[PDB]
Amino acid sequence: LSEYAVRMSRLSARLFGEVARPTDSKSMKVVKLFSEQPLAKRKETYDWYPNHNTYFALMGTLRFLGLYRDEHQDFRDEQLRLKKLRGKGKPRKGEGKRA
Amino acid sequence: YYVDWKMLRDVKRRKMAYEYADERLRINSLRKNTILPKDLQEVADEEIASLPRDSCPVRIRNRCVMTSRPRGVKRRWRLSRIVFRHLADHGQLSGVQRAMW
Amino acid sequence: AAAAAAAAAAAAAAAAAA
Amino acid sequence: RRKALPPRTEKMAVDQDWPSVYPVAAPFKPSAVPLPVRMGYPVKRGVPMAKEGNLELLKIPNFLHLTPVAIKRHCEALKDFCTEWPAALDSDEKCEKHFPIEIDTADYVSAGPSIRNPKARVVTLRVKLSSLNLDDHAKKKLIKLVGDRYCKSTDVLTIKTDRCPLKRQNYDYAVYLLTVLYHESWKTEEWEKK
Amino acid sequence: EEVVIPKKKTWDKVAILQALASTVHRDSTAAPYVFQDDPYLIPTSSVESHSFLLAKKSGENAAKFIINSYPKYFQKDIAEPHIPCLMPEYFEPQIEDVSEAALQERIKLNYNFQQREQSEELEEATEADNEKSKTKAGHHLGVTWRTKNNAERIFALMPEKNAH
Amino acid sequence: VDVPKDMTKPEITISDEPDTLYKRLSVLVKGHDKAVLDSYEYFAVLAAKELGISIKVHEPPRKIERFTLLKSVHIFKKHRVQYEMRTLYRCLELEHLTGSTADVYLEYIQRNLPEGVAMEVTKTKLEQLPEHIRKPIW
Amino acid sequence: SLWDIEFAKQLAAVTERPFQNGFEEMIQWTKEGKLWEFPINNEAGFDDDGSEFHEHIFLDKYLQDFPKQGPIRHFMELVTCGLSKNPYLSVKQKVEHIEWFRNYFNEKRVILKESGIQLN
Amino acid sequence: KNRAARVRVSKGDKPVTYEEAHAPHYIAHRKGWLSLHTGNLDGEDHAAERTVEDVFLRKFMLGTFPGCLADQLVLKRRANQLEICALVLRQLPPHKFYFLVGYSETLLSHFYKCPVHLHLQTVPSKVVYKYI
RNA sequence: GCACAAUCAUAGCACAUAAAAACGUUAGGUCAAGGUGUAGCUUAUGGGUUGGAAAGAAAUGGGCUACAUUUUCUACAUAA
Ligand SMILES: [Mg+2]
Ligand SMILES: [Mg+2]
Ligand SMILES: [Mg+2]
Ligand SMILES: [Mg+2]
Ligand SMILES: [Mg+2]
Ligand SMILES: [Mg+2]
Ligand SMILES: [Mg+2]
Ligand SMILES: [Mg+2]
Ligand SMILES: [Mg+2]
Repeated sequence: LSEYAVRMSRLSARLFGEVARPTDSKSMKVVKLFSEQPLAKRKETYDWYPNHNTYFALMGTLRFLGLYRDEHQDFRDEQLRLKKLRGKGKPRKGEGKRA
Repeated sequence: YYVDWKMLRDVKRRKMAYEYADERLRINSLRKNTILPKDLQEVADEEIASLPRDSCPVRIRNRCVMTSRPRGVKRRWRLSRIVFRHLADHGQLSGVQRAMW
Repeated sequence: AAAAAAAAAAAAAAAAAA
Repeated sequence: RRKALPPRTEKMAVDQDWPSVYPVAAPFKPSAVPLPVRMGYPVKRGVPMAKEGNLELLKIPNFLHLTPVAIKRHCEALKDFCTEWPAALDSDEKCEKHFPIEIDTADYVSAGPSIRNPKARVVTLRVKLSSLNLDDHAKKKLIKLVGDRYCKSTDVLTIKTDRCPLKRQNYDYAVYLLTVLYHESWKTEEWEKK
Repeated sequence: EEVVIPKKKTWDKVAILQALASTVHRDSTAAPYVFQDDPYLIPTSSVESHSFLLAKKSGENAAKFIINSYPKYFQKDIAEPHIPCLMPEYFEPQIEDVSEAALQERIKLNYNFQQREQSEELEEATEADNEKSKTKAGHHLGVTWRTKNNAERIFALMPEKNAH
Repeated sequence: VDVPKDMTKPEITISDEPDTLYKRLSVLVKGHDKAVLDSYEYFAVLAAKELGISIKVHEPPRKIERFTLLKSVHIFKKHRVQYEMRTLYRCLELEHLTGSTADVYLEYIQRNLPEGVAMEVTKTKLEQLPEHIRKPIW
Repeated sequence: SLWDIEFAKQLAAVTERPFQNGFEEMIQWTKEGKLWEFPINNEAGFDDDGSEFHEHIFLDKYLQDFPKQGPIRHFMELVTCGLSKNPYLSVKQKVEHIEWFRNYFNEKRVILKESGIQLN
Repeated sequence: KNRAARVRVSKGDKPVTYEEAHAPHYIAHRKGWLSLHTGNLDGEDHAAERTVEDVFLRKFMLGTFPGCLADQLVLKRRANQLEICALVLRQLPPHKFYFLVGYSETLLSHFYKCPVHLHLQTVPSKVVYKYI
């Protein structure tokens, strides 16, 4: 390590746009934090799960409008109808424990 | 609805992390440095602690998209190891085949 | 320690980098 | 009431132009293909399945719109949009003497709703230092200023820019880097005396 | 002096595609491209060909009506170029209190455009010769006594320009 | 017999700007199976021989990604299921191309590019020298 | 003028037709915006506000409201380098980050005076 | 015993298709992929974004064409436009088939912000490959 | 016809490996990948916030380090 070499490196850093003055490795964390995209802002992270609410709402609206025919929902409804006809349904809110 | 209440909470966690990602990104620059004095770093610690809990991306759990299984989920397909097989053996994913060598 | 002065705005105006 | 219409096979002419039936990509509809093709694993006593309702024939991509006849018919009309290549630059020796700078730019394609690919921002600039007007001390300074980006055995400097988002912005940054390096390689400062 | 650099040719986005379309002419034994090539769906007669297009359009406009009735299921944009034609439409005005802002939204989206005129005139608001022209055009495009009632609203209320 | 007449009507103009030159146009086509890649290679060769491109085609090495998962649902680790993803590569090396020629070629290629393959285009844009480097003195 | 649109729709009524060829099916979608622009370039539709490299890399113009010889410049040079090495964010977002740091340091004046280093 | 995508052997009267008649270890050997895209390549991305849209369409078409759909879908993904090939029985009238195809090509395109093509092939019955 | 076999994959054969192994026994494991019939909750066996989910009297399964001289350290492809 020589003075000519350290001046050449200081000029090379200034020209390339890096950190010119000497800094410890611990101070490069704040450099990397802005040089790279944060975790919470990545698309693969913030858009992990699609809109299951939109999926269910669209499917149910189509089913009620008469375009989609959900066999699983029809099975659930048929089983609930048979259960209520047998005599064991869903109690009204507020009369399950007291009444 | 969603798959599970756990997935519903994880969606809100991701949303709050995306909402407060900028504030934490700006505050951590005051803590992860050694040039600025520690007097302001100790205050920045309290400031970032005063943030809501779900704002940090650390509470984000990488679950499945189909069944929301908390473990055994690939990161590239975002699917559980079982739903991935149930789809690959059906052939709805290109290039996937039984490894034979 | 010692710091060398770098012509930033001058180089920018010379190479159309301002 | 069910109606059964015969396919185009009984009406296909033996001298009919095939690109007229299959100009673009099609899902290989068996009603317009007069060729009896059998695809599928046969049975111990059976034969491969027919073309009607064969799922394996729809699974595979079809090149029926890219037969050599259609290839020639399309390439004949494409002679109007292209230009002539200069025959005086067939050998790379004169290409290096005339246009010494090489600009490597990456471009990717993918089927889907998204087009943005973060791998497309990189721009490479390769410059042969034997085609410039650097003096001895200027070259010796440029070597130590660029560092490992200059191959001493190949005598080529490679600048790989990825800091700018846009490819044109990276190209402008690369040409600015080349300009500022060529300018700074000549300035003899005070510290060069030691 | 030894280098040779020719000039480039600028074409349209679909010019080269029309150049390829000019290579292939109309087929003889082929059904029209709007119909499906399957024999069970190929139109047999002229009435069937006239009915299948209407049947397909009755599904197209039905899906468009569903999109217009539920825009929240299509607000999420995935495509990078952000194609606006695949976005849901909105038939409601932006402001309901400002009469000058409601007129400009009701002239472009019959009965509501006429009711906005009364809602604007009830507040003793002076309307210029620019909004009234479009308000009268919105009625002259769609639509006897109401015609005279609106034509008197052109001169008796404000001296609307003869050019309008 | 009934052929349409006057079917040609293009919009081609000659701009005064000098066309850009290219040294090497590399096309890396990745796919799953080899039959589609061979058909695409034949198609590209046929499309290049008509235009006079002199395409050099070699087959880059393949890349196979294998990953192991469990076989059963709840608890069986001694038994596994291994899945494989192959990626076969094709290298189309074009040389001595111009701007308009490269544009029309890439258009005619990407219009008919199959669905099961992807393509990476690497361009060698030719340029002599910028204006501030020819013979400047600071 | 609504009459101009009335004439335009009457022109389109005789102009448009059901597609008779897959080539026309692609031409219409390309003219409308559904199909991509060929050759496929990964930057179609994104201009980044017409900015250049001097608006992204050279960000020293925004650090004038800071002490030059203090540790504030030593801290902000790292942020400037990180923002210049970030092709993901635009120019306005980096300006907003710089302004956030400016107003934070200008609001917290007692801590810098207590630390022992004179800052303005 | 492996059960994944494997239909068991009955007494000898059940009709099975060419797809179900092959065990999962025959993918890319005798039977091909039902979906084609670029996300499942080596140096490519967007593997889950296409997979979720694939499963959504697998369910959507099954709910849209109930009882008349013979086999699984063929989902091609080629240059920003996705093709859906279906083998449907000719149970529904052609007017009802055209209504549904015109509704789908206008709903799914606006729902996924990408052009969709829907091709239908009418079969008289389920094509049986093995014993029936 | 289903198993076996052959064929296929480990980019040339053969070999080996891989892969495959029907019908069934163990009322074998999985209601906690996921949906589920039956039987039970609805001011709670439901939905949220915060804090803790120790520890070892003792036994045991499987791996790593070794108990050295064919060893340990040093530079080093293996003659110190
Ligand atoms: Mg559940
Ligand atoms: Mg065998
Ligand atoms: Mg072999
Ligand atoms: Mg053997
Ligand atoms: Mg085995
Ligand atoms: Mg038991
Ligand atoms: Mg046991
Ligand atoms: Mg339990
Ligand atoms: Mg359950």
